Amino acid sequence: SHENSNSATEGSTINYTTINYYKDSYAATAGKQSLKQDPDKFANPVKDIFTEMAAPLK
Amino acid sequence: YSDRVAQLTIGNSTITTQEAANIIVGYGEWPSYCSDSDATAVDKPTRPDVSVNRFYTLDTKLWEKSSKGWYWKFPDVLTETGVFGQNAQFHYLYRSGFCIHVQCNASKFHQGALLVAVLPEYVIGTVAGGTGTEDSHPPYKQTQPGADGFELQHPYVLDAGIPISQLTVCPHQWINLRTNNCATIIVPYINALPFDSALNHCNFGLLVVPISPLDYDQGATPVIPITITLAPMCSEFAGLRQAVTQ
Repeated sequence: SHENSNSATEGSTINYTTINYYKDSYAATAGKQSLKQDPDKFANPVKDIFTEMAAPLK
Repeated sequence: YSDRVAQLTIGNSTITTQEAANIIVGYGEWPSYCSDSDATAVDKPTRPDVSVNRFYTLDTKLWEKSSKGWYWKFPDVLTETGVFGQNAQFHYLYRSGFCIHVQCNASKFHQGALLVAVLPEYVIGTVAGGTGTEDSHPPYKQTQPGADGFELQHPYVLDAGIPISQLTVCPHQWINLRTNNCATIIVPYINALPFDSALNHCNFGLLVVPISPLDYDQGATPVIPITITLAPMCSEFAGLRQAVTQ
């Protein structure tokens, strides 16, 4: 069953590629990370989005 | 989509407006660069694009309750302004159309209507000694006022024997305080020549004149300013020389 899967980030969307020597995967390096962003989650959490070109209030 | 909300982006300039009338395209004809069949000069012209093709804020008159109206002569308005005027000085030949955005806003309890008009070859005449027996001519400061512009001697007659009663022939746009707060006129290069001096000749004249007087009660704002903004389109310059002025 490979090695232990006890990293804090286990089962997340993020795809890490890390280096480890011990059986417990939480002792591994921070490693290389996958670059994904989602600005709209915080910058545009409106219900009905209007276009850039559009007048928001009409 | 709406008709009165507009935005004008040219170069690094941007004008927004929420209470406007539709844009007038001059003589139903978009400004364009000069063809190789209309041109006659053999020089390869400079088309500086962004640096000179952009909005310029050159004047702001105060519309008082009893004003005769003002005018400006193009393109003498920019000759000392920006990097447009620099090209217009170092060169002999010039070609461009403009995007004039006259703007004036008040409350909903104000009233009055301006008349923005673009009259090509606006030649100015003088009061002939009051009696008519003097062939006097206007000074340089009247025919080529430039930045600050000039106040009309008489507004009825357009200082040329012609009546303002029929000025809405040439491309115009009203600024009626109860509906719009800005006018926008896009003119092409209007001339019988592919190029001209830009210093000696003035392609047209902007006539900002009120017909229905500004009025307001004893409210909290009596200072209502009209502001003139313009932007050269498809600018071309040829015949390079030393820097020459008025």
